[PDB]
Amino acid sequence: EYPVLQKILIGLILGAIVGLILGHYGYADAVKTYVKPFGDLFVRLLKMLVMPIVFASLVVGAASISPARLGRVGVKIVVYYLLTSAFAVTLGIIMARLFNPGAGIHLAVGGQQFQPKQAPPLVKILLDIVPTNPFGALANGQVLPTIFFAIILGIAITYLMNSENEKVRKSAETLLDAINGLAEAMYKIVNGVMQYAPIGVFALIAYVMAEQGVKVVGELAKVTAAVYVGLTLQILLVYFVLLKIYGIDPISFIKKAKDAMLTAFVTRSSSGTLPVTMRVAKEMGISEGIYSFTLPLGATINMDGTALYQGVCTFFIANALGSHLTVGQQLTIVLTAVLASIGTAGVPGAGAIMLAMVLESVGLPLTDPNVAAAYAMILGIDAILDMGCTMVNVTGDLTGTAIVAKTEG
Amino acid sequence: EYPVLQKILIGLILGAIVGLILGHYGYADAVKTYVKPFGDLFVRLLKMLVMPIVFASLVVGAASISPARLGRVGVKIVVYYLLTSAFAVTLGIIMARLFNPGAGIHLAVGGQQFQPKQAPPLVKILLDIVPTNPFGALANGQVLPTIFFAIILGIAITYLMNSENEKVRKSAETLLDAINGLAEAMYKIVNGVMQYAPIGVFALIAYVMAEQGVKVVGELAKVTAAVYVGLTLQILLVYFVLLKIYGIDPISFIKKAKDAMLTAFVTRSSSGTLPVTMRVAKEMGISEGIYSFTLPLGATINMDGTALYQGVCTFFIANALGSHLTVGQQLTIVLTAVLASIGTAGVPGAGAIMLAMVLESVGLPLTDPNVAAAYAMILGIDAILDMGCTMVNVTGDLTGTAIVAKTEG
Amino acid sequence: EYPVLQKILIGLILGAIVGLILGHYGYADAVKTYVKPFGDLFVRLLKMLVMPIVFASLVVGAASISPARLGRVGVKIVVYYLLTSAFAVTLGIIMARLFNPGAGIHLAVGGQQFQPKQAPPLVKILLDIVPTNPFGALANGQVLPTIFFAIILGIAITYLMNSENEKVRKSAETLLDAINGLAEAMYKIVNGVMQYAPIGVFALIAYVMAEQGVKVVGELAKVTAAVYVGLTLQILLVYFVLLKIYGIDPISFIKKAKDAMLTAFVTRSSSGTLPVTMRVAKEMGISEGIYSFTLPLGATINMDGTALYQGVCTFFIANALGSHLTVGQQLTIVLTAVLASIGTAGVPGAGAIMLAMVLESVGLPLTDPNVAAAYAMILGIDAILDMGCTMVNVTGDLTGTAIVAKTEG
Ligand SMILES: N[C@@H](CSCc1ccccc1)C(=O)O
Ligand SMILES: N[C@@H](CSCc1ccccc1)C(=O)O
Ligand SMILES: N[C@@H](CSCc1ccccc1)C(=O)O
Ligand code: NA
Ligand code: NA
Ligand code: NA
Repeated sequence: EYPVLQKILIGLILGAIVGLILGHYGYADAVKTYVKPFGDLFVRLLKMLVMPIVFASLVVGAASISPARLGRVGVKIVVYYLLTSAFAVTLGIIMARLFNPGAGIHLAVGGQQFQPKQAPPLVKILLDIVPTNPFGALANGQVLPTIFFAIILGIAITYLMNSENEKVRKSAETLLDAINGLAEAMYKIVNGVMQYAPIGVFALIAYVMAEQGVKVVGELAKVTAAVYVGLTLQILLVYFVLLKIYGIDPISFIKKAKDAMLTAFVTRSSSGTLPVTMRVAKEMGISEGIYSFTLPLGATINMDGTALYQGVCTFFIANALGSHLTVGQQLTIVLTAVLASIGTAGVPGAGAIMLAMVLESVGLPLTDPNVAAAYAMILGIDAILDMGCTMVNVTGDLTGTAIVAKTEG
Repeated sequence: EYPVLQKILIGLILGAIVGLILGHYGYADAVKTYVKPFGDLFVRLLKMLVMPIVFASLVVGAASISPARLGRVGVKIVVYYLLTSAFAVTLGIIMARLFNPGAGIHLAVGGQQFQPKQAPPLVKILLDIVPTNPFGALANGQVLPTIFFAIILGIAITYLMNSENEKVRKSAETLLDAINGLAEAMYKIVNGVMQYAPIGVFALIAYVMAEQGVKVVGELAKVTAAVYVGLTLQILLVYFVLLKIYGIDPISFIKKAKDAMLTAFVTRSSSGTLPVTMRVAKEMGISEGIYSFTLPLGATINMDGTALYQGVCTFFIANALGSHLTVGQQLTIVLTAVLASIGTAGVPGAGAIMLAMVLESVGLPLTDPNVAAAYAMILGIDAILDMGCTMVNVTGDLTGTAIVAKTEG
Repeated sequence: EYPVLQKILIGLILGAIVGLILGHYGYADAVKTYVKPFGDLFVRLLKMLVMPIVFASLVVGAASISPARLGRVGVKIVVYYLLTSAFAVTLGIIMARLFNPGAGIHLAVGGQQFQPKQAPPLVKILLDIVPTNPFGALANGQVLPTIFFAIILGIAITYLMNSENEKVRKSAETLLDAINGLAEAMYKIVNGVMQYAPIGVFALIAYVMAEQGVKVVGELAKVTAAVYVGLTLQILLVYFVLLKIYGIDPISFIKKAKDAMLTAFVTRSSSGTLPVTMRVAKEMGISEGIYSFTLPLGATINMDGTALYQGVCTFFIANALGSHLTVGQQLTIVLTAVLASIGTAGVPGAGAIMLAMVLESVGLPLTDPNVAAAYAMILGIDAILDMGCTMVNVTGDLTGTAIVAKTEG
């Protein structure tokens, strides 16, 4: 059987070459059916775990840690997430100034038309974290509402345990252990699903490179390069540096987190790969009281690779119109991109409405057929970028978790 | 830190004055945002508990009590609920004959138009208590279906325990304890949410008295007086008298239930305040077998304060047209106001579709522009009335719970 | 109190004669209200159990059995289900050639019109078995997705138990027992609901006989005869013969499965009676490892009696038009009848969309006003056919579950 680490990489390199070739020879649709369904199963199976593994592991990751200690972990990780997202958009702007994406290109106007979905009022996202029905939250996604109830129950159960009454102490344990039993069961399934990863990894990027890899060449190549080299440069300058400054090996970090990074790459789903993102943190050594809180929160808020795309997409649309953004305007993109990660938060369709308000704040509405036709070209290679963006998105989740685990013991 | 009981009453009085004054100066919209956001947080936090706390505490509240003893409690609490709801509408009419709401007022017709929602066939309400999917019921509200499944599981789990097999006895106990563990954990969160109450109590009635307290003067003053003095008169005549007649202290009842009475007043939700209503019952001394059944059922059926509003609203609309109701018609309001509590039961939009069939069964349809304009004015102070009605609504819920617990031991 | 087996049979016979007579004297509607509601309660009480009993007992059925053993069970019971479904459509045709349903009958055209609902692509049925949200699946029917997560959790919990750490071993046990606690409790409730069976059985076929029993005479009689004599001839030739050949007493098999046969008959719902169909398997001796997996799957795929209806329905329609089907065509009905069982699988409205695609494949589309007018007559006795078809539908579910358990220990 062997790997694990290597067998995944075989299907990733084999799938890309069998993707690019089979798709360039006309048969892109022959890859949509037949090939992709296998990759979907892998995505589904990993999603299958995302709800129980988050809920069960955080209820025990709150009995684990002191309530004041969990509040400190939260204050640090949120500060980490905001600054790392601010660096990605700053690096995205500066990468889109090294590479010119669509500098001498006048776009054909009148293609696909887009409508920007309304951003829900900031108050009603912050309030909607507190779930009216904890069962409800669980029953249908709702990652952030489930987080709130797991911690609240986890703090209550830790209180209920060390009560003087021992008839109530047995109730508090049996519940806690069973919930840990579910958690433990999920991590055990992760490994099982991970054995299927090579086939899914093969099929997923066999589809992406076939259906979208043919369109990579051209003026769209200068976009993909400015995104990828930007993603490459952020790992080596903002992660590898922050890991070193906090006394943890960068080389040993990528080795252990390679499972949670490749799945994130091929799946393009931050929460989708969250069981693997969590299992990698447990084998890293981090205590449940930290990673069962930080990683699911980071799956929603720490969109590092996305903000790096949102910098080089704002500049792509700008150059295609022939309007170059001034010194004071480049900082105003940085502001709203970070505030878009909170202005969306729990709300579904983030990566689309998040960019809608980013393009709007600098003065480039998505409703304008001039902008909409140019943004349509970006979408023609969106899954090529999404792979890289999602990989960097969860790298920062794990990098922050490890740094908060270091500022602990 | 102190109170609890006093600190909440600080936010209540200070919120009412800062509400009435800030709203009268035009800035009712400035209270709608900023201030109210902190009131909702409190409501959502309470409602967060309502589902697990109702399910978990009723499973162990059926493990507690004998299967014939629980059905006896049922037959007693139901006969209590119907007579107190019948006393509320009888008092609502008699207060609406002492006070005259809109006796010399001809209304401006053509304002807001209303359409009454259809009341589901009685058969398909009664049958709908037996839920088809217990996880379904839990997952989305459904207080009454959850009651049925909890008692059916609680009676089975109690049968399962004292079986001759000590492999199946351990199974029954682990489940019963873990469920109790959830229940005991929820009551523990109740106390924590209760610490935030003074900020919520403040913000909720600071909003209501700002946005709706300015319109309390006028002919609408005679309605609010006939509602409130009716509510005060029902507490002192129907609750206090029934508390005395069954041998339990009236004053000490108010002292221990004031927490579940103030939250009911500011939230204006019967189920919304059910975690506090239950916690006040356990601290009172009532067995889990009774209050885990009666209080959630009372949060649905026993709408005492509401039937008292439904009494003086039927009379407000009748006076605003000039049509005075007869000696044979006043009894027909009493009938359908009570049979409206069952004709809605589980169905959402109760307090509105209930009044719809009440007004219709005396000869005043809500479709008629003449009636519709007059009801529109009543809606102008609907929250002001909702505060008082909900308070009495949960009071009757507690009062019944105590009387049945006395006819026990 | 007595029966159980007899008191059901008292209501079944009594309900038939009181139905047929009460219906033939006009008052069919008077049976629809009044009488049916009681029979619906019975159906609802059973369906109440179907979700917990399926999940909870299957997790402790995957902990019961070896992971390879279960795969073998699956591979056998699936091959069983296919060969029995194929026999029923073969027997349907062979009974529909013995009886001539609608041979000399020309239909009046222009009546009810039918549109056939689309069959979901086979890929997105198979893939939709792996549930994205386990809580979701539970929360809203989803028998098959639940089956998959229940076996995956049961294999994970069994691995987790005999792990070399005794802090993780207690976690896996407490959960497994609590889940079993739930399973056990459900089986207990099944006994309680079964005490209400005579009232339900009586009311349910009191309705069906009154509102459809009168229309059984005429050319529609020859249809009901060819179906029922078909159903009888399939039990006495493919079950009794397939039981005998596997060393299991047929007469004693019917004795023990009678309670899960007479509920299936009056409910008309395969999943509806699954709590009884499971308890009857438990009392039969069969290991939870097998029946908690084979019976829920059988309630979905193994629709023997149905495919015996689809046999004599594809012939009633063909006879009413005058077009007679050739030797090779009769086989093409058989093929797509069996394939339709997987073509629908999880999807609701199966028994309809299944038939729709069965008719289309031989050359008689349901859209055709000729066909539609003839099929509108068959529907006139569709509950009278459904009763018998549902019986043979679960009889084949147990028969298979017995044969598989015989190929074991
Ligand atoms: N599914 C992504 C969300 S953001 C990725 C992205 C990149 C480029 C364009 C659009 C969206 C994730 O889970 O990270
Ligand atoms: N929220 C209320 C429902 S009934 C109160 C009421 C008062 C005035 C007008 C309409 C309705 C409760 O939970 O009691
Ligand atoms: N309720 C059935 C579905 S198939 C029975 C049937 C017979 C004749 C016509 C249509 C349908 C069951 O669950 O077995
Ligand atoms: Na992320
Ligand atoms: Na109430
Ligand atoms: Na079946």
